[PDB]
Amino acid sequence: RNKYQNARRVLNSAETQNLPGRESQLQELREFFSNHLESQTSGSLYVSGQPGTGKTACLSLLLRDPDFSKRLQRVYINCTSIASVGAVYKKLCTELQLKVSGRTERDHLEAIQRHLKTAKRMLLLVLDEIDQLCTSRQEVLYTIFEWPALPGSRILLVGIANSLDLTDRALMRLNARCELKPRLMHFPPYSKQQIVEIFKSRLAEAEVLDVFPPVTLQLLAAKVSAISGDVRRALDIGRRVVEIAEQQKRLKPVQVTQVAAVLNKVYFPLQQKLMLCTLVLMLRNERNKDISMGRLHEVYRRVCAKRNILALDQAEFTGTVDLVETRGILRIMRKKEPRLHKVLLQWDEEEVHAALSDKQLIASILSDTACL
Amino acid sequence: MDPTISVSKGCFVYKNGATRSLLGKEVVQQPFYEEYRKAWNQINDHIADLQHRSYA
Amino acid sequence: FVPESDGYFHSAEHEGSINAIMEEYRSYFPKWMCILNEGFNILLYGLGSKHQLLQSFHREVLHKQTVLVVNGFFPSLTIKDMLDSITSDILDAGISPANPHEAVDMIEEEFALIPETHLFLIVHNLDGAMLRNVKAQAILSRLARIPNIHLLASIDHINTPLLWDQGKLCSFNFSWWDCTTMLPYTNETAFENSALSSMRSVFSSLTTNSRGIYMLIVKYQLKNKGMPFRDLYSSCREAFLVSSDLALRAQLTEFLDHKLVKSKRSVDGSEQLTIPIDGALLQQFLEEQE
Amino acid sequence: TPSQKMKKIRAGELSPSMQQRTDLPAKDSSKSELQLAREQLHVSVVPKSLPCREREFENIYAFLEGKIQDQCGGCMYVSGVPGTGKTATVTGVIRTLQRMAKQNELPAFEYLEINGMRLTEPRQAYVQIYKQLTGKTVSWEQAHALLEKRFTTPAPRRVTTVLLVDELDILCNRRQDVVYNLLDWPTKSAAKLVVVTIANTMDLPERLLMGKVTSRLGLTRLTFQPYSHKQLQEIVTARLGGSETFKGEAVQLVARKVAAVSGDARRALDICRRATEIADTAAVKCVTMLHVQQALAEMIASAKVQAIRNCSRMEQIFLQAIAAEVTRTGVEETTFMGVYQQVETIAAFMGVTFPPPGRALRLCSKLGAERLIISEHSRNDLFQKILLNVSADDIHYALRV
DNA sequence: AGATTTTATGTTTAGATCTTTTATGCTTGCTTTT
DNA sequence: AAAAGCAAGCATAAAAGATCTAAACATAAAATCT
Ligand SMILES: Nc1ncnc2c1ncn2[C@@H]1O[C@H](COP(=O)(O)OP(=O)(O)OP(=O)(O)O)[C@@H](O)[C@H]1O
Ligand SMILES: Nc1ncnc2c1ncn2[C@@H]1O[C@H](COP(=O)(O)OP(=O)(O)OP(=O)(O)O)[C@@H](O)[C@H]1O
Ligand SMILES: [Mg+2]
Ligand SMILES: [Mg+2]
Repeated sequence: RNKYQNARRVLNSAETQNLPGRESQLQELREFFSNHLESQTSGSLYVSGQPGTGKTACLSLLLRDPDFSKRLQRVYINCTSIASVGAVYKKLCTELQLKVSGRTERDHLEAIQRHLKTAKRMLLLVLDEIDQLCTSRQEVLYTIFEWPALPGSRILLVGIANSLDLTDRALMRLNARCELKPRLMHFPPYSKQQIVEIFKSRLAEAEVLDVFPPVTLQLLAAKVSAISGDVRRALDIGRRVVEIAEQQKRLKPVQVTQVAAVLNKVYFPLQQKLMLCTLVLMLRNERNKDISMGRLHEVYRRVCAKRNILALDQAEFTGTVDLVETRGILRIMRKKEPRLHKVLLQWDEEEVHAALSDKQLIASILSDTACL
Repeated sequence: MDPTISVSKGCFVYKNGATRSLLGKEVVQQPFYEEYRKAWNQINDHIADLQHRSYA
Repeated sequence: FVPESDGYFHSAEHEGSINAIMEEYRSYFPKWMCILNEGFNILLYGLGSKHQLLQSFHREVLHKQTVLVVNGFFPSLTIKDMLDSITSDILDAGISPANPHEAVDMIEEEFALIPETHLFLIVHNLDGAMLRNVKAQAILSRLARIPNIHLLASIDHINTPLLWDQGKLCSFNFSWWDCTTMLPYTNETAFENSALSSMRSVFSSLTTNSRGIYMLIVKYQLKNKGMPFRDLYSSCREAFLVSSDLALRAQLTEFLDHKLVKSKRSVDGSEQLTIPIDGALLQQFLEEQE
Repeated sequence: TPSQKMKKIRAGELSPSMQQRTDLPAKDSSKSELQLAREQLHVSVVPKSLPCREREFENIYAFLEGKIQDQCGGCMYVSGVPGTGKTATVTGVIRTLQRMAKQNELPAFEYLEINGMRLTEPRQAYVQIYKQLTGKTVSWEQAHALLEKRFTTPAPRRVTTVLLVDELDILCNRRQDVVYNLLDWPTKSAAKLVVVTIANTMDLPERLLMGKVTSRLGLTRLTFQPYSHKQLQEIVTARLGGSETFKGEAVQLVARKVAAVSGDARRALDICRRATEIADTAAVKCVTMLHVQQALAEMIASAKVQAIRNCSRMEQIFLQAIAAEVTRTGVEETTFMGVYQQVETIAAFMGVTFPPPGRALRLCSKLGAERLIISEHSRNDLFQKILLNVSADDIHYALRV
């Protein structure tokens, strides 16, 4: 309906046609595909980078080009979708409609090699999320990357991954032969101005540019590009600003107060309070931070006795510490017996004191050295 | 490099009709192969006979 | 070679010469065919690589016989892979049984059923990276015992016959042959079995807050000539480089993945964060970041 | 033949019926007022409108109504400690949206739901989501392929589909393929999926999900805080209606002693039912405060001092000597040999003889089966290690006072 | 309208993995007899 | 003074111990041959 719901729809975070931030990367990928088409030679490639930087958007944009539709046979395989690491050849056969004698992965591999030896068109095999193909012996990944070096094969394959060094660390054996190792392409995380240009593209495709003044866009991109640089979190906070402003106001451009509030937002039971205070006391008073559940409960019972309030039994105390564990304040390393489980504090005490919000009690527990 | 040198496989079948006397006829019909096979069969059978008669 | 124990108790023209050596070893081949016909197996024990020599024997002489080449210098081959290769491709008998000696019993039965179907077996580096256990050598000796199967093999390691006892060395009916080519070990050492620049290349890909966290560890390391985790946590919360503890643990997990930082736990439970690079190069790196 | 039954089950053509009672259920008018409170206080009776969860209702309702009307799809992650009204609020929002779509005030939408603890395997969710669509039971590979054919391919008129996913941490595993598929399907434009994920831990996407899975899960999130002293009283007094069968101080004591422990609402609705059952056997018709005190002492039980007082005299000598060896050697883990020597000392003091060590191992095995102590298998006698599971002061409190 | 491989599927057990923890061993740094 | 000898210290690694997973094995649905 209105501009708020229009901007909330258009921020989308789905597939797109225009990619303002990735232009030199698209030109480099087009030059790679074009020179390996004109030379009619095979060529492996490994694109990588942090999640949300837009690798799959670039390759989905380049698998819809009409001229590459004329010149080469596109195949896109998402490697999470296969049932197993060795099953991917079978999926590749279904992407090529190859006839197979069937029901073993070896004959599917021989059918793929027999297709590659006498293919009429160049093959572009994009294997999205190739980190799922890594195992231990890694027969499948080496068998896939050995295909460009096969005699007469015309495959040129692209492997998308989040790891900067998956190619070297996971495929050291391809370094020995320079014809085999993939050309590497990083996708750097988005800068501040690139996120501003992505926002100014998405809000001008629907002409809802006016709901975001430039100052608050340059606050939002300055936070997101400094934290992580993925455009998914940027579009998520940009959608969340409008869907909070719609809930709050019911054209008003969003002010810096709303984006600052959602950015500072994004970026107790009494027995749980007594447990956290006794854990802070035992961690402060003692050099040995190997605290067991029983060693903590024996101090917690004395603290509850000196406070003249009833203490929980060990069977309920274990569930209390497990409920405190869900907040992230603690981490319990499990052992053979419930008494032997090791509590480990994961907040500093300056955060625990501000989280408990009962300073008159923590001043009493932390001054109670004699109950340890 | 060589097709036998692969990054993935470790064993390389070169099957030629195996289902489920290496020398040609020039060597087997040579007299020296005949006398060698005769002397070897005689010596091996005599040694096997001695081993059986000692174990009996 | 008669070594003295006191060393333990006190502890161009070359191409033509190598081609003449290779032509002599190529001239040896019919004698190897007769020796393999008599039941002996061939073993080569020269200095240099013998890959091209056994490939020439497979190419020029065994051009029509059934042949299973086995690359023993492969880091990742298994004896199950070789027994599965014989059982599935030579005999069409399907997958071999999971016990390898049961697979050798099956191969002995199926090869007893077919006389004059000889299987040549070429093993470059019988002392291979995954064949150095006693069990794989027992499987190879039980396979070489078969009258149908003939075996050629290469040897490179000096300590190879320590795993051949007299039973294996009797099953391996070896005819030793000094095939000393002088070729370099290219293919045998090409595999996986045998830095400030990389730190800059991974530092370029990091975001601004990760650059600030690593610069904090670099400043503490150059200031102290491994930092406890609590000082890095308080410095990041003061510099607003992190939202909470768990994001800092995720950043240090990424640094452990990219090997910029080694984590050494203390007896007190605190986590120490060493940077595994000498301090002169670290001071040059800090000067590079300014 | 059984195969026709299994084929009619896997095709969904026979509904799984359960056997009905021979006798009719009793009429509502024969019930006592205390029985009426006992059945209104059952945890299974969800109220039509939940007290003290209005803000979270507006949050989930605004998110789901915007995702349905915009026809875009997306994802949400709600989280909180158990019993805090998560799944009841999400199903209440979805029932309100279905009541609104029935009257054509909203676009219509499908409502799939799964739960991660009803699945034996993480991949079996593919079997179940398809079972909420077609109703056929198929293998997980064919179900995953048919779900990808449904979601990746634009097929107008596609309707919006809301996939509630309870118990998200069980679906994880090491590969995290299932949760990656469930969070990756909304990102495609062809699928109008709006997946909501319920879980307990606040920090789950950062603690155990992968970085791309956390990036797909997004930054829209909601946390259900534990019920306080007052909200637990409002819940129980809403469940009781206008009835005065509960004293107000009794509900106040139930809420005050339940909110101090966990903030679970099921604990309050169970303690009030036990208080009603306690008041029923006293032949009173009002749940006075001492019935609540008895039900609280029963359901927050601490019966280990009773176990040490109920032990046989040689087991009490054993429980004294284990704590004596812990005080003597300092370390908390004692071998059976020094425990037996302290046993002989204490038995020489008290004047009774002690059983020989082959019977003392039977005493140690009984205390280790009762979990008063932790102890090893008895095959390594005299060198087995004996942790004390009960606290050392509880033994003196049992055997003195 | 009934028997036979054929194939797709589920279970189980052996092996890969994560993690803690413990130890001999590889090297160091003095240390001390000939 | 030279080179063999005892505490010290981090480190690969070795047990282990739970734990999760991949492939081998038993088994059921089903086209296929009669
Ligand atoms: N340069 C860009 N301009 C506009 N939108 C973009 C750009 N890059 C990415 N996006 C948006 O971000 C969304 C996610 O990008 P994409 O899925 O390609 O990242 P990714 O690297 O594949 O993530 P992951 O590594 O987790 O798979 C896309 O749907 C797209 O709409
Ligand atoms: N605010 C409330 N008002 C009334 N009843 C409530 C409220 N919160 C919880 N309950 C009761 O307690 C029960 C809680 O069930 P619910 O499914 O909400 O728990 P949950 O938070 O999903 O638990 P888990 O996280 O363990 O799945 C409901 O059946 C409901 O009857
Ligand atoms: Mg992607
Ligand atoms: Mg629930």
